[PDB]
Amino acid sequence: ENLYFQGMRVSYNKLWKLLIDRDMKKGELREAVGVSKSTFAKLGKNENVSLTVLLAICEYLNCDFGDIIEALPE
Amino acid sequence: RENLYFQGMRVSYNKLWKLLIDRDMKKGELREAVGVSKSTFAKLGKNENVSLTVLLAICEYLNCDFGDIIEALPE
Repeated sequence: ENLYFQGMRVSYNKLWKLLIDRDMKKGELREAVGVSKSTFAKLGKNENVSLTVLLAICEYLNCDFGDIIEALPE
Repeated sequence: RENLYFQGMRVSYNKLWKLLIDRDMKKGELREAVGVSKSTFAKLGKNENVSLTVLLAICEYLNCDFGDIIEALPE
């Protein structure tokens, strides 16, 4: 668009802590939710994915957005 | 290209409106300040998905985090 704020970035580091705190492997999450290898790699690189992917992860994990994503400074 | 096994939840932006209410901000002020397009802003009012880039811009302007503006709720 023409957004006047471009100084922050997504981080999925809370998702990985959640998995480690519940003794879940990342491959287990990918296969359970049905996320593509390509989209899953975006998570590992903190690249944007669709809210539909994030909703599916929230659904499987019984959690909410703030449990898996954080806005941090670039 | 995405065949997700879970499709039962939807985004809600109702926390965003609460935040504006708590800060005495109008929805129109938010849109102009952040520079969100009219069509994209309309998607917020309908709880339709928008890019994380738009939501990061809103977080930045409001000095808040994703959980302050979106919630995952049953369809």
